[PDB]
Formats: sequence, structure tokens, C-alpha cells
Amino acid sequence: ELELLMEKSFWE
Amino acid sequence: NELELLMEKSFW
Amino acid sequence: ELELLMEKSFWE
Amino acid sequence: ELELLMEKSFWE
Amino acid sequence: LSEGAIAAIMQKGDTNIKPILQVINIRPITPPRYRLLMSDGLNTLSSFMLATQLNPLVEEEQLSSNCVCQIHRFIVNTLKDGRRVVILMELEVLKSAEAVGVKIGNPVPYNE
Amino acid sequence: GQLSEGAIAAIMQKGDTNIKPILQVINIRPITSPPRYRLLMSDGLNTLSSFMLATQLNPLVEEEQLSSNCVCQIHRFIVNTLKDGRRVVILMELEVLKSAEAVGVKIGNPVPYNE
Amino acid sequence: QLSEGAIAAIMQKGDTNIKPILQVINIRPITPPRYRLLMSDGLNTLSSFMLATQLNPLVEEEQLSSNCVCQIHRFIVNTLKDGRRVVILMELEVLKSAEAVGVKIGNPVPYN
Amino acid sequence: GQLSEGAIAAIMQKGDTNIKPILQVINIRPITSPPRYRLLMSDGLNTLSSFMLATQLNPLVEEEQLSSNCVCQIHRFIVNTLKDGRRVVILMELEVLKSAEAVGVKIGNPVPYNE
Repeated sequence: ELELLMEKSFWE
Repeated sequence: NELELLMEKSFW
Repeated sequence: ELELLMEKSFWE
Repeated sequence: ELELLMEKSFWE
Repeated sequence: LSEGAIAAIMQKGDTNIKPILQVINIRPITPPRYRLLMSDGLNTLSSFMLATQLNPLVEEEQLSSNCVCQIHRFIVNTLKDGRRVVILMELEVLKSAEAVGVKIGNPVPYNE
Repeated sequence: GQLSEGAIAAIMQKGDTNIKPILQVINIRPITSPPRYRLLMSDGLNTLSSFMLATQLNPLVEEEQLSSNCVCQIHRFIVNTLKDGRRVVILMELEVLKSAEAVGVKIGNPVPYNE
Repeated sequence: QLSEGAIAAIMQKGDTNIKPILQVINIRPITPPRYRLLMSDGLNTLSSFMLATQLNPLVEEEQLSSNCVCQIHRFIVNTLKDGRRVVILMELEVLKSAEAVGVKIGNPVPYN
Repeated sequence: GQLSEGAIAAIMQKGDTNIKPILQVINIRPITSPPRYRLLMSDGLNTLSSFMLATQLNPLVEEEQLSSNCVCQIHRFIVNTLKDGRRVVILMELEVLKSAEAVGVKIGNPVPYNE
């Protein structure tokens, strides 16, 4: 859950 | 139209 | 350098 | 401005 | 703002503080999940996730860019790569975005 | 209704930078090294030519994104006050909201700022 | 070798006998595509240039691209409904490739 | 084959600005008024910290789009040469091509620029 929500940069 | 369409919008 | 620039009118 | 910034090391 | 709180959470993970932070920006990951860029006045950090239960605070604009809030309950999870993420579970908005009007100070990214 | 009426007077008088006004470009003139652009802007109520473009934004002028009659939002600016008391606005960051072609005309009936 | 002052002259008086040497600054397709060009004479730049459809291969095979220098051998000037003048490029020769020029020449400003 | 190997030496020696090199950010440190960000950059061959970010790009840093290990393309830069002969690059436009998250590590084994 958290791993996927944080794999991207905050701003695209 | 014709040439009016090509110049209708800004370059970028 | 703003002082120098502002010594002239916009058009002149 | 740049001379003053570059007077210090990257890690200070 | 609770200057130094971001460093402390990232370095010690002490849940037992209730820091005052400023929201700098909020971005959804798309039922939306909201990730926040927060400031303690000294540092900013985007490793904040809003618990789903708090979504109405964002959607009704209580929590928005520049507002000042106090965090009452949060937890820190560490990802596999070693990065820490803060999950915000309970908070109160102390001053609205409109009342504060601007970013407070000149915070720089947490870099340690 | 599209422009931040009164923002020019606000900037000239108060000098505060915590606003992101929407303005119309009326004209752009180079002072010529990269050229430095000076702008005559309108907030719909007043016009004023005491605007300088940050060098970083020059490509917007050169690519015609920022041109006469375009509508833009100023995201960051700096105020400088000359010895003689005139205030100059340095436009640091901006977004063109509507092209000159899209707008097509000068918006409303602005008068020169005169206080 | 740019024909400094040629764009201003063509926009004012439209003398099709000027065979100007110009630099391409950028090329944008309007959707077969029609290519509009932002051109420079070293003094001014202007985007009021359309490439005749028959010259599309020059763009598509990269002979005509950003920074190349070309000579206009044949053009016509049209005037739109709003009074804006547009140059249709009918015959040109690329004198120096984008790669050989490598850079925008000079500090041209928009034709005003 | 991701980085413009040799671009750092080329800028320091030639001083030419007509290239758009692809570089990796190694570290970013603020000099503290908005902060001014100084960058330690890699071209895969060399590292060097003679890079200053234009303040217009501070949001890329502050929103963490530009951070350690990201790969970016420099679309516009300016060179200035100090009294002491050091060249300093001011980064005027850049695009993050791959996030720090996606790259994850320093690319290769660059050494400090040393000529």
C-alpha cells in the first residue's frame, strides 16, 4: 500500500 | 480560412 | 542598473 | 553575487 | 512552527510530539489519496501521507496550501529502501490558508 | 473581470509581493548580451510600464508566448524602489493564461497609473 | 551572413525581390501537416511564415530544422482579415545545416 | 549511455552554451530572502559543484522533483567566469527526465573535475 504510494516523485 | 487557420493560434 | 534603465521613457 | 556565493566550499 | 520537528521525526521517529507544521502543497495520487509537502519552518519534506479518514479536511479546503496545522496522531513507517514516510491520522487546522496568506520563512528540503 | 483590477496601485503603494495578479501585456520593448525586456502592463484599471522581465523569462518573449494582448498570471515578482521614489517591478515567474491571438484586443479601458 | 533588417522590410513593403538569408529558430506543425516557422534575420524574429506544402520534404528529412541557415528564393506575402501579413515560403535553399551552425545567431528581438 | 559524458570539461574549458547536456544530480545544498541552490552535478565522467540554480527553478527543488540522483537535461544555461578563473554555470531551464526514485543510485564512478 505505502510502497506504491511513494514509488513516484511528489510532483510527477 | 486556409491560411487563417494556420495563423489562428499562437506559434507555441 | 534599474536606475539607468528607468532614466528613459518606455518608447524613447 | 556569484563571487560571494563561490567564496565558500560546497559543504561549507 | 515546530522548527526541527521534521529532522526529529526522520531521525528518531518519536511519535510522542505534537508538532505545528505548515502545509506547503497537497497532491493527490489517483478514490484519491493525498500526499503533503509540509514545513516546520526550517525544512520541507513530502514524505507525508494523509489517512483516508482525513480526506474531508482536504476536500472541504480546511487543509490546503499555506494553512497551519497541529499534528495530534501520526506514525512513521520505513520503506524497503530506507526512506521514512509519515502517516497523518489526526490533526487540527489552527489557521486557514487565507489567514496565513504566505509560506512562512524560507524552509529548505530535509537533506540528512 | 479577467484582470486583477487594482493590483498595480496595490503594488505601487504598498509594495507587497504576496499576490499573484492576473495582468494583460499591452506592449513589450527591448532595451538592447541578452536583451532586457520592459513591459507596459494592464490590470484592467491602470497601465504602467515600470515592469522588467527577468532574463530567465526571455524565451517566453522570443517564442511569442508573452506578446501584446496576452493575459498572464504573475507567480513571483520583486519590487525595487529607486532613489527618486519610483517603484519598479521585476517579473520573476509567470504563466501565460491566454495567448494574444486568443484575447485579440486590449481588455477594457485602463488609464495610466497616476498617483 | 543573415540579412539583418530583411524581415522588417518585407513586413513593411513586401518586396519579393529581397532574397533574404534567414535562420530557422523553430518549426511547428499544424495538423498532412502544414509547417509554420519562427525565423530570424539576426535582428528580428517572427513566426508569420508558412512553408508551402511542396517543401514539406525539407522539414521531414531534417534539411530544414532549428538553427539551420537558408536563403529564400521565392516567397509571397498575404494579408489576413485582421491585417496581419504572412509570408508563404515557396522556394528555398538550405545553406548551412542546423548541425554546422550549432547555435542561434545573434540576439534578435520580436518584430514589433 | 544516459549522461553527456565530457560535457562538464567542455563547459569549463570552452565556455560554450550551445549544448543541452544530460546530467545526474549528486547533491543539492542551499546557500541562505529565498534560498539559492548550489548543485554538485555529474556527467558520468566528472563531478563538479560550480552550478547555481536560477531561482525560477527553486520549485523543482522544493517540491523534490529535482533531488539527489535524478537525471536531468539542461535546456538553457549561462556561464560566468570569476576573477579567479573558475567558470560557474547558472542553470536557467531544465527538465527532470528520470526521478531520483527511478534512478535510485549514482551512475558510474565519476571523479572530481580536476584540470
